[PDB]
Parts: sequence; C-alpha cells; structure tokens
Amino acid sequence: LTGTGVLTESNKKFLPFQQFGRDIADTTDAVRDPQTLEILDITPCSFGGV
Amino acid sequence: TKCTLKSFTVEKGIYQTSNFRVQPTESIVRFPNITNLCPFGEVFNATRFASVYAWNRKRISNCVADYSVLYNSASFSTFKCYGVSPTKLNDLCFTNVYA
Amino acid sequence: YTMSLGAENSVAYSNNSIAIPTNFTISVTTEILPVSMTKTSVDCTMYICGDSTECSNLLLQYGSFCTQLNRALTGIAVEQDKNTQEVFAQVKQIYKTPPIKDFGGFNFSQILPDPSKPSKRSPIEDLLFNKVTLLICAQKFNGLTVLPPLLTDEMIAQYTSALLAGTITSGWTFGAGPALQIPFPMQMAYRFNGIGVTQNVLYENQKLIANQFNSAIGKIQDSLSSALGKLQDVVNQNAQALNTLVKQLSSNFGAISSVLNDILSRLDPPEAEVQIDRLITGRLQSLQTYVTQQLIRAAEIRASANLAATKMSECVLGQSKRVDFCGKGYHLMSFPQSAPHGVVFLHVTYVPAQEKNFTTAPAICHDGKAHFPREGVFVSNGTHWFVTQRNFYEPQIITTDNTFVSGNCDVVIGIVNNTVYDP
Amino acid sequence: ALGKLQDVVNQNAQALNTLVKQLSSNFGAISSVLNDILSRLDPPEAEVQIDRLITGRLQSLQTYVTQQLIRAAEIRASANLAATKMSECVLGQSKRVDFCGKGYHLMSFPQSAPHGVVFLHVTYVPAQEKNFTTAPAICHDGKAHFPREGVFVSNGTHWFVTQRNFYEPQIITTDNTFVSGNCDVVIGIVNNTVYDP
Amino acid sequence: TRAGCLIGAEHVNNSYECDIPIGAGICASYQTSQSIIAYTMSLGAENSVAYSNNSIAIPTNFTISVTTEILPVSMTKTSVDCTMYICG
Repeated sequence: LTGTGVLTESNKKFLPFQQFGRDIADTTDAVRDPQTLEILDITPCSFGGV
Repeated sequence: TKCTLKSFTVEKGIYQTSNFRVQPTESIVRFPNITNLCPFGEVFNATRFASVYAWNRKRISNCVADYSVLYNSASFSTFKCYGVSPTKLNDLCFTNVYA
Repeated sequence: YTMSLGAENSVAYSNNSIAIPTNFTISVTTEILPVSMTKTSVDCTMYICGDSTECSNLLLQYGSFCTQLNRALTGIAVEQDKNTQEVFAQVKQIYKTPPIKDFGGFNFSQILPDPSKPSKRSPIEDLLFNKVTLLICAQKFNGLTVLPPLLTDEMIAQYTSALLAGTITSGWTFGAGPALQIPFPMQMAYRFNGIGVTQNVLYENQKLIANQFNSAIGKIQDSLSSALGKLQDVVNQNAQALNTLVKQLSSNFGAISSVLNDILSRLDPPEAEVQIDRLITGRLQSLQTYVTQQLIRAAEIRASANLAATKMSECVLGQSKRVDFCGKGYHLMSFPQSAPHGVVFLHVTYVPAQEKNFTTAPAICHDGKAHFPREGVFVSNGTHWFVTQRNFYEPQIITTDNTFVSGNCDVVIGIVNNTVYDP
Repeated sequence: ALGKLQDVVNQNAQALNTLVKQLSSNFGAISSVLNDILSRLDPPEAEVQIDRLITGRLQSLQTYVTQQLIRAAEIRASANLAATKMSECVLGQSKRVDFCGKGYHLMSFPQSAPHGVVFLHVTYVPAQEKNFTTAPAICHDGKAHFPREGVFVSNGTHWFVTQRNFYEPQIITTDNTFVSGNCDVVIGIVNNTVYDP
Repeated sequence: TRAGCLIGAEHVNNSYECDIPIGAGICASYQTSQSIIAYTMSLGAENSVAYSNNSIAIPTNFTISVTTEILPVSMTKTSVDCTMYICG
C-alpha cells in the first residue's frame, strides 16, 4: 500500500490480530509497522487553500 | 490570476488559484524480510505430475517470492497474468499463494 | 384519528350587532427566518484525484466542468455574503442606547446587549445562540473547506443593537432620514395612532401596557429557554449534503477499488485508464448533484433572506399596516435579534382581548338630517346612544363635531331617532 | 453603475462561451472532431468514441440547462419584484418603508433598460433639526387635552402644537385638540392655558 | 487571522469602508508610499441619539431626493438544437 502523508506518534493501541486502520472516508489514518510493531498516525501534509 | 481567469486586465476582487502543497522527497518502504526462499524448481520441474481432475495443491507462504529464476530455466509457452501487472509483483505483497 | 381544524364556533351575527373590545393585550410573538448558511467551497483536484498525476492529466478534458463548479460555489458564497449584508445593514449609522434607562415604565433590559458579558449580545441572543448546535479536519483533508463569513457575530450583533437603539430612540424616523429623538410613550402612542386607537387610551393606562410588554418579553424569555427548527434544518441539510459527499468516495462505481493509490499499486495504466475514468465519471456526477442541490438550497435561502430584509425594512424601520406580515394582530413595532445563520424578529402586536355585545345604527336622525360618524361607530347600552371608536368602548355623547350630516333620513334602511347634544 | 444589468449578460454570454469551449474536449476519446473520428475509423469500432463524445456533450448540455433554469428562476423572482414595485411605487403611493426608496415615498418613474427596468424613486427626506421640550398632554383647568394629529412642542416660553414631519408653530386651541378625562392620569402633563377664541 | 494567513498586506489600527472583502470582518484596500492595507471594517458613524423623557426633534426644512434602483427583468432568449450541437 503506497500513500503520502506525515507519520506521527499515536496513543491508540491496536489488536494483536489487527494490522490496518481506516476512517469515514476510507483513507488509511493508522498503520502497523511489520518489525517495530508500533502504531503510527498518518496525517496528510496537504492542508491549505490559496 | 491572469492564467486562472483567462484575461490580461484583471478587475479587483477575490480569485482562487491552486493550493499550497508539499512535495515529498524520500520514500520509506516497510516489508518483513524472510531468509527462506519459495519453492520453484521442483514446482515448475518435477519428476511426475498428476491428472487434471486430481490436480495437485501446494501452499506457498513464509518465504520471499521471485520470478527471475523462471526466465533462465526453460522457455515457457504462455505467461498470462490477469488482474495484476506481471512487472508489479515485487511492488506488492503476496497473500495466500496457491499452486 | 381524523384531524381536527380547531375550535368550532359560530359568530352571533345580526343586522344591528357590534362587538367593541373593552380591554386588550399586548403580545409579542417571534418569527424565525434563515438569512445565510455555511459557505463551503469544493476543489476538484483533492476531491476527485487527490495527489495523483495521471488523474490531473485525465481531468483536463473535464476541466471546464471544474471551472464551472468553482464558479458556482464562489457565486453561492458571495450570494450569502450579499444576503447577510442586505439583511443586517439597513442603516449606515450605528446608534447607541443612552445610559439613562427611564423609558416610561418600559423595561428594555433583555433585548439590549449586556456590557458585563464578554460577548456583546443580549440574553435572548445568548440563549438563542446556545440552542443551535453547530470531523472538521477529516473533511478538510478530503478537499472540503468552509469559508468564514464576512460579517462576524459581533458585527451582526452590533448592527442589531444599532437597529434596536434606533427603534427605541427614534422608531421610524431613522429608517426614513436622520434620527429624530422621541420619547417612547409618545412613540408607542404613535404606533397606536397608526392603527386607529387614539393616544389618550395609551396615556390613561401606560403602566398596564408597560407591565404587559415586560411580562410578554418575560414569557418569550421563559418560552425560548425551555423551537429554532427554521435555522436547524438548514444546517442539518448542509451538513447532511457534506456527509453525503464524504460517503461518496467509497463507491467503486463499477471499478475494482475506490482508492486511486490502491488502483495504481496493482494495475498498469493501459489496463487502469478505463477504471480511473469510470471513477472520474462517478465522482464528477456526485459533485454535479451536490452543486445542483446547493444551488436549489441557495435559491431558497436567497428568497428567505429577501423576505427577511423586507420584514426588517417594513416591521423594524416602520409600522406596517399589512395584516399578518409583522405578527398576528395589529402591529406596533418589531425588534430584530441576531441568530446563527439567520434572523429572529420579536413582533409586538396590539391584540384586543375582551368584547361586549352592542346594538348599533349606521346613522341617527336628529331633525330630519342623517348624522354619520367621522371616525367611529354608534353603539347603545340599551337606553342611551353613544359614539365610540372601533377598538375601545369610550362612551362619548353625540355632539355635532363628532358626526357629519349627509342628506335626509329616509334614504337609509337602518336609522334611529336620537338627539344630538349640539352644545 | 448598472452592474445588475451587466452581470446577467456576462453570466449568460460566458455560459454560452462555456458551451462553445465544451465542444473542444475529448471526454476520453481519441479526438474531439466527429469528422476526424469518422475519417480515421470504420463504424463497427467507432461507436464507443461517438457514444463517449455524446455522453460528454450531453452532460455539458444538461449542466447548461440546469444553470439556465436556476438563473431563470432568479430573474423571474427579481422581475416579479420589479412588477410589484411598478404596480405599487409608480401606480399609487406606497407607505411601505424602504420599498420605494430611502425616505417617505412620494412617486417613482420607471425607465426602459436593456433587459431590465430602472426606477427613479422620489422620496421625502426631512432635513435639519431643532430640539423641543415636549409633553404628551396639556391641562387647562382640570381637563386633559390631547392633540388630534400633531405633537405639542415648546420653544421655552410658550407651548405650541405642530405636526410631526414639519415645524409650523400653531397656537393650541380647543379646535385642534380633544378632551379625554382629568389631568391626574397621565404621568407627563403640563399646565398650559388655551386662548379659546 | 481567522480568515487565514495574509502576506503582502500591512495591518493598520484604523477602520475604513470595506473595499475588497476577505473574511472574518476584514477587508483590504489600496490607498494607505501606497501599498495594500488590511483592516477590520467600520460599520458607520459612532454616535448616540440625545434621548430624554421630554425631548423631541421636529424637522424645519426638507430635501426632496431622487434615488435610483436598478432591477433586471429579462435575459437573452437562447435555443439549442442537439443535431447541430452534439452532431453535425
């Protein structure tokens, strides 16, 4: 799965059988690392209007 | 403003142009690594195969998949992959490989 | 049940029967009108494509569509800015309440703004803003931005307090020229005089009208704090349209996935152009449906804002003789209040309460000469014949400057013989 | 200026320019010209190209019909306002406040306009101010007198009656006032004589 | 500010009439040597009416003022044919 955004730290732990995270507009906003096993939040760097 | 309004004499007011976006520079690629290799030699070249009604079933997991060894062993007749690019197998992750 | 249509009563009509009111009520009624709504703007690139390059390449043959939709949302946003500026600017001059609060018994304390509050609103505006309850960054990451309104709530409350200070100190002269000061019992007596009630009716029971007005403002205060569905359904429809746009991204539309990066992860663009173009067609159809719904809603709120500006200019800046336009009853004055994305009026209406049954005659006969009343009605209490006005029973004797003569008496089918005093 | 007549013609002409520029798009086809498509293809494989151009041009045409109907509703609402404003401001004198100009309305003149109408409202606007010490009633000898159609003012020495929109000082008589009750029922009242000629 | 991050404009403490509307009670203009200024808008003249229990204002002169008001009535009557538009 390829995506763009800013990887920040999180405090919402997942489950040991869960890997994936999704929200109200089916974007990946929380992810599991395969080696560190740490929860990471995806925030896009695309915020603004000119 | 002249580009997005398509005139050269712009009247005063509020106009919208393209937004401020940030270009990424690096890419971080997260796969788990496996020392073991998937079976291809005795799969694509065995000493005896079965019939079509009693087809042989094989499960392939917990190994690193690679299709580079099939291009130098023997000349295949057909190589057809439907639903996915054959050059984009290494860019994805395999899930439930069955033979 | 089969629904009922109210009370079922007959008016006891005769050819010589008149119901004159004796006592009355002063009832303030409320009316809720939307003025504007939330100014949202949708850009096509983040909504349809996001951060994809071949999507922006393939959208250039639908580019004048997106120029049209950006044109439509910017026109909607400047239309609601024009709507709020048209409703809450009837004066070019900001008027203030004098610090002396002697208004002839009238208590103007809970519609004028309170300086002790950190905000500059009245308590009815405070508990009216608190009733309407207005996910943000999750919508804004998709490309769904909301523009802030031009006039802030402090500015709308300042315009409202300027109109209120003009209505209390001047009344209707500030809506038709410079503000001429006039004391409020004579202003409210002039609002009686615009109906047909004479001024001495107010000047004899001024404390009763002041207590009825203060108790009626208190009843509006207790009624509103215990609804505002004219303002709530507009925010509900707009938020439901934005959530409909949010759940119009997970639709596959006949493609293998609803995520463009998920499509690019598994397909080459020779076998991906038809599915990504199918997703362009589906998402552009969704956005076209949203723009059509928002334009119909903008036309409805524009018609309601034209009605609100008309009601402000005709009920706030003057006394309207249009029946059931500024309340339910004979209209005296109205007080605007600020509202979240709307306006709330407080229409103070003269409503008669009591009534008595009176024997009448359209003309009397004194000396073979029919005397018709100038501005009243002939009534009787059984033995004596009196002239009164059309909204209160004031026993006035028949005197020759209260009536006017017209011809002889045997031309009117209903006429009585009663002596004018002729002083 | 005359921007309310110019923006309608600008919106309509630029919408027609949008319909002209929508013919140049491909909408997912090999070319935007039907002559070029029929020149480079046989009919048994050009139906998807012609059908895709029909779908794109049809969607642009229904978009034009939608904005034209919504603008037709807007111009119909503004023209119903214009017809009501002619029938009430010009025919007749309107007592509606800020409906036929700024001030007390006297009369209006319409003028012909390109795809519109321009009214010339003639409004009474009062000017200048003098402060007066006023009272809602006067007391002569125990009878409370109330003005018929004007207001009581005073220059400081004598009490006069005047109308509320123009200042003409008149001597308070018993002809232009009316009696109602005794004097001790009105909170603001003054003891001022009537000449009674 | 609340409308957003504005660059290329000088904030002033004064308040003027709104010229180019920005958002959240802020408008921009050109006349301040001369550069784009940003300001919180004014709403009109800051004054109070001299109210009293017994003070009235009666006009002595008047101005007959003729104002204009412009309303659209019609638009262009366009017709579209599909056989000449989509086809040819």
